[PDB]
Amino acid sequence: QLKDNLVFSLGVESDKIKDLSGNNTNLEVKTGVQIVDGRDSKTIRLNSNENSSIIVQKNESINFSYFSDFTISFWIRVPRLNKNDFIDLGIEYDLVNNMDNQGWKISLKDGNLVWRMKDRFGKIIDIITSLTFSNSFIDKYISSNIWRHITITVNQLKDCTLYINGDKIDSKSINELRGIDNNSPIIFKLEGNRNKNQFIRLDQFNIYQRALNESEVEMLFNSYFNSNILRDFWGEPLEYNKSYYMINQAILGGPLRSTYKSWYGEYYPYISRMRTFNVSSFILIPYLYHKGSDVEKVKIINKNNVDKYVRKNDVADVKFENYGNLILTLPMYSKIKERYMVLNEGRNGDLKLIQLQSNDKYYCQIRIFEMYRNGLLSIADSSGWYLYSSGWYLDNYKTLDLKKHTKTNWYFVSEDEGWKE
Repeated sequence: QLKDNLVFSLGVESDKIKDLSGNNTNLEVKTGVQIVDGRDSKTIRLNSNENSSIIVQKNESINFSYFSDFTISFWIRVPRLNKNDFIDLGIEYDLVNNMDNQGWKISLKDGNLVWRMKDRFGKIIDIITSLTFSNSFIDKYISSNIWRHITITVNQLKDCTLYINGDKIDSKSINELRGIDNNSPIIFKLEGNRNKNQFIRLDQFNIYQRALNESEVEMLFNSYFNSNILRDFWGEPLEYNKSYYMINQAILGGPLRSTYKSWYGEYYPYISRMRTFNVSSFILIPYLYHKGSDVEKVKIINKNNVDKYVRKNDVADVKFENYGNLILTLPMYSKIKERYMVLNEGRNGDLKLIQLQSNDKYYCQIRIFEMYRNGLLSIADSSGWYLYSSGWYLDNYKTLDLKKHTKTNWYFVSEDEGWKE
């Protein structure tokens, strides 16, 4: 029932950009704006050209007057920090702007997000997130090419609070601030960036006529993961029959490879040592695609699929595309009794893709069902790490330490324009 206070919601419906709130707010979408594939059907894409903007005239409901609390929320996907972005080092640039002499704006700066309010006396309050790639890449860093949910709550006279993925990040006292209302439109547009390769994907940009509390923001975030679909690394629905790189959470830059062990009759998949590149001397980025290497591409296959989407608890095979006809399985127990996985034409047991955490996680776990070697797919403990079915992790899942939890989480990654290497 957060819908009760929703006065504006920018998204795509039936091939068109609209206000989805029902309020029928008047938008001007210029011809440079695109509609692309998103985290939940289609999303807006803004490019670095003059025709790529959306202008929204404000009305009474969309009001930032001194006597009105409000919340702004949105899904954003910002390309992973790259060398082209360094031309904008230390320079804030606009994404969403309702600033004339006074007002508010949402900006990007040094891979981070800026919220700024300025009142009619020139009083300024901003939140500048201070995330670093090394420490926050996976869960919160903005310039990651991963879908992030942003919430900003404004209780005028009290505080301004910023959230990523339903978690409070920062807050400021705004008791000193007076009015930020103005008569200018809200402009959705990249403005001020010298890196003209920059582009942003933006979805469910919502304005609410109340300041949501911390519990309400968590609930809002959770409401975007109400289905049983699994997710890819970027936060988009996981699909069948789609080429992926498969990655273990414990070694993000470790490429999935395979090796024929002549002794046995078997090909063994393994995670190789972490590969990284430098964007600067101070920032190491993991390779995900490993172009110009023997990295194993995979597809998730299920002849009983109902649509293209992978759902929690589906039984499915992981097919190794390099080989054409081999799947991830265990070897015949009589031959090899150990829990190491091999690549075999012969299906030996069942794989189930599951989510033992919450629906919002962009990884999954993989449950092996086999007569003698039931377990969760993990990496064994180096040069590389073999895949194996862990009975111990399965039976003790709820109590596992962080490292073991990490080794049982799997990501699927597809190439995207917003992640270049």
